[PDB]
Amino acid sequence: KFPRVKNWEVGSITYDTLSAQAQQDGPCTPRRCLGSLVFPPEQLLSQARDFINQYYSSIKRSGSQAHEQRLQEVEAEVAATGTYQLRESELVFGAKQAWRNAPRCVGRIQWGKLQVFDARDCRSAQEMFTYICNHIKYATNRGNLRSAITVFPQRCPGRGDFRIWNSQLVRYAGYRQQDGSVRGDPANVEITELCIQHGWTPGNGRFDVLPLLLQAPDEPPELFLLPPELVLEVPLEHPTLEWFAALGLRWYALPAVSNMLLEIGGLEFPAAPFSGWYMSTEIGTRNLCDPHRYNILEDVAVCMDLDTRTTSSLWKDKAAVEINVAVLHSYQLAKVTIVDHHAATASFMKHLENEQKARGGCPADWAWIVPPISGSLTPVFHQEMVNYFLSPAFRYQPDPW
Amino acid sequence: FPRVKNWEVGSITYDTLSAQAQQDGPCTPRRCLGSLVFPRAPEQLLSQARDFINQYYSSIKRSGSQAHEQRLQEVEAEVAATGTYQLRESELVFGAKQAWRNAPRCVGRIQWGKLQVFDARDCRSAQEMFTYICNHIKYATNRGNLRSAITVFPQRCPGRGDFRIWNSQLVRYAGYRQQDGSVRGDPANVEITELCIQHGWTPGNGRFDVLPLLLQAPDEPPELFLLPPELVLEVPLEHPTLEWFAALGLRWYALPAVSNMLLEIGGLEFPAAPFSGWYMSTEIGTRNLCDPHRYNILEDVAVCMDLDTRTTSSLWKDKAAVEINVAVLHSYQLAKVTIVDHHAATASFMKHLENEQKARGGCPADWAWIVPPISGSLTPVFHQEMVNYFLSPAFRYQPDPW
Ligand code: HEM
Ligand code: HEM
Ligand SMILES: Cc1cc(N)nc2cc(-c3ccc(CCN)cc3O)c(F)cc12
Ligand SMILES: Cc1cc(N)nc2cc(-c3ccc(CCN)cc3O)c(F)cc12
Ligand SMILES: C[C@H](O)[C@H](O)[C@H]1CNc2nc(N)[nH]c(=O)c2N1
Ligand SMILES: C[C@H](O)[C@H](O)[C@H]1CNc2nc(N)[nH]c(=O)c2N1
Ligand SMILES: [Ca+2]
Ligand SMILES: [Ca+2]
Ligand SMILES: [Cl-]
Ligand SMILES: [Cl-]
Ligand SMILES: [Gd]
Ligand SMILES: [Gd]
Ligand SMILES: [Zn+2]
Repeated sequence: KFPRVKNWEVGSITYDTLSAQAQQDGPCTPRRCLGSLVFPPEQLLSQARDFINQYYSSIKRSGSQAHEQRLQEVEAEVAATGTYQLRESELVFGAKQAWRNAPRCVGRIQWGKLQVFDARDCRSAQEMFTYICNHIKYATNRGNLRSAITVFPQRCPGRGDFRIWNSQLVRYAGYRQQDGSVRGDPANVEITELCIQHGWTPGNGRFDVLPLLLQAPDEPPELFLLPPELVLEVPLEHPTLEWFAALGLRWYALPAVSNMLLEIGGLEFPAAPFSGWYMSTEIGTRNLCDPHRYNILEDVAVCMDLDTRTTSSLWKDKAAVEINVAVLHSYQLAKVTIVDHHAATASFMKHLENEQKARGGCPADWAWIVPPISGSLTPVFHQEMVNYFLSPAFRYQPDPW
Repeated sequence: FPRVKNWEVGSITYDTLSAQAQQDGPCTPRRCLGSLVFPRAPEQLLSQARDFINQYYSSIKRSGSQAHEQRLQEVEAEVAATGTYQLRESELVFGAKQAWRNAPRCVGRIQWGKLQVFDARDCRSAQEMFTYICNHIKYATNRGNLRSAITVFPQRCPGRGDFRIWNSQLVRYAGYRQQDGSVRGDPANVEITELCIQHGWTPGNGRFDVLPLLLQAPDEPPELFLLPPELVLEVPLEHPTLEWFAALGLRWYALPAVSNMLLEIGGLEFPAAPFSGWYMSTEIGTRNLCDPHRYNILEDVAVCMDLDTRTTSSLWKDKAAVEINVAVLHSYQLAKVTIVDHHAATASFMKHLENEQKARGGCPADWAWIVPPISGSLTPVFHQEMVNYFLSPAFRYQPDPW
């Protein structure tokens, strides 16, 4: 009943006893595995009680006095209001745990260090924008990036919700044409029409930072331009390919995801943007080389005078590696925090071992932990993993529209 | 049925075939174990046999025909009289092809219909086994124009031991456990190398010494057979532009011929049925040569390439691994030995998935094994959602026979 988990590079064995605690059901059954799929009243009180028990056991003071006082508080709250309020220390612990529980996050070795910005007193899109801009400024920190989450008001009955319509705080525009192609980021094609629809006058470059479409409960979403000096970008150059700079490639410093829902003890925060720093393959391999993203790999290969006529020259691989080199060099040159996939996966291995001792296991999504280049060159490739859903958790959620 | 999305193009399919999944995998709604390497009698044999016969008669578009009905009754009567049954020759060929077609971890299944099936079911000694295997190797190697083949030795049956090939592949390099705890040759083959010596093989000391075969006939200890060196086609490894690469003295063999899996067809089990195709270059270049627990040559190549191995952010590992994969492809193409790079192999697997969606409404595919070990998202299978499940006929892992 406790899955055996082996590391095939070292031969070491552990058992995931944490998987027993799995809150919610994943997509898999004994008949078929769907691990590779991207998107796989008194209920409130059972989850709330679960979380409080978690919390007090984690500070060692469960069973004891403040524990029961807190439980009867939440009981009375929900009886009075239909919902309840997290203590600020519970929100902090809940945000950290939700990060610590994220199976697809390779950066979780950092989970203890997270700046939680309590925006639960937020009203209006204009205040959200101020919280968000403060977040961006704090997290960017002139390039020495610091992990942060800003928690906007929870969903409540009868009332609408705070939503950030943008998937991330920094998103480059994607424009179609009557030639069908996209200029800019094909991923953001949709939020770009939405920004234009809502009044944004579009740029026409490959790296036009989008406005933020912030939405207050029931209110239409309001367009907000981000101060250029707030949005730190890194122009991309290569240490030895001097023509690489001239490709005009750039990316932004701050990976700040703003469309996921934070769930803590049955409470749901549909707006809680969090940010860390980038792993270099996210930019250099996925964002710039995905066929359905900037898809620049053949451009770079042409500039390297590679033989793109045959797959077997591995021109795709050589071009991809040099784009990742350019990303690493360019971020380092700009003194912007970045981590390469070897360092990050080596740290995740440490995280796995710490979590094995800390709580008997760690939910990890192998397909997402293994980097998108040089998979088996990293130690996570040889690490068996168990994927399960613990709470508190970050969850995907429907789009607001 | 599970909806399955390709994220490169946006296309959506539903895997209705998974609904027919026989045997259970290791996952539950509680927890996914899809990344685990080894996750794992009259009337159940009959449901397995009838389902197989039904598959055979569908494959030739004669379902519900009198030949179909008659064969089912024929199998029924033999199981009732004997507790087992015998495949017809045509069913064995079809069943071996189906087991390949059903292998979720095989990215090379575009080829599944082109399989030479050698019927060795009348084999009776380890010596005849060896002769069948040499024929297999000769046929499949085909002096470097590789041909997919399977030789099927006699099925398991009550009251008689199994035929087994102890080696995990027909061609393996010796792995000599140094007393330091280190290994000279291939660390993956330390156990089988020790069994070879203990069974009378006089070892070598090189890093690419072809192992002898340990062949087990029913109720008989394994017998040692040396492969004729001219049967074992090998490729010296050189790089197209890194001339010092040749000096590393690296080689690999032409023929990937796995010999330790169990073939299951219609509830019958064939514990010895070695099968072979041709290599995808990342198996040699990335896993076999660069796995830290295999030949582990990555640092040495990167040092020789003059890369800064003191910091990971130079991506020296990725650069050295790519050139090693280049060397493998260049060297096999030079030697005129079939090989496919991971880009061609994965593009062809995408075609396979499309063929199989039309043909059977789905395809069992193990994403972690289908995505190549380097450059994963540069290949289209990275962006393809996949459903992993177990169909029969099937190739299955089985215990080591010692
Ligand atoms: C500190 C440096 C961090 C690094 C290097 C890092 C790295 C990564 C990477 C590479 C991914 C895969 C994303 C993709 O492929 O698009 C990911 C996902 C994720 N990260 Fe981290 N991350 C960091 C910080 C954080 C923080 C601060 C949080 C939350 C407070 C967090 C929560 C998550 C979650 C929930 C996911 C998965 C979301 C999903 O299911 O799609 N991470 N991270
Ligand atoms: C013809 C060219 C072929 C290519 C390029 C190819 C490719 C591959 C690759 C790259 C793997 C993963 C191997 C590993 O990571 O160690 C694999 C696994 C596998 N292949 Fe193929 N293959 C071919 C032919 C065949 C044939 C002819 C058969 C059977 C008749 C077959 C059956 C299998 C099976 C059963 C597995 C998975 C075994 C396991 O569960 O570990 N393949 N193949
Ligand atoms: C905190 C954090 C840090 C980082 N360095 N990277 C991150 C990437 C994602 C992420 C972005 C988009 C998607 C869906 C589109 N592929 C899934 C994600 O996990 C994320 F949420 C959070 C990230
Ligand atoms: C027919 C075939 C062709 C090929 N080109 N490659 C193949 C690789 C494996 C294979 C080999 C070893 C292991 C376990 C050791 N990692 C698992 C496998 O799937 C296999 F069975 C069959 C293969
Ligand atoms: C189909 C497949 O699940 C999809 O391409 C996944 C694979 N692994 C991933 N891994 C990471 N880190 N990020 C991703 O977006 C994905 N996408
Ligand atoms: C732990 C993990 O499942 C293991 O390393 C797997 C991952 N994917 C693989 N994929 C292939 N094709 N071959 C392998 O040996 C492996 N190893
Ligand atoms: Ca037009
Ligand atoms: Ca008969
Ligand atoms: Cl990103
Ligand atoms: Cl191999
Ligand atoms: Gd030029
Ligand atoms: Gd040279
Ligand atoms: Zn699963």
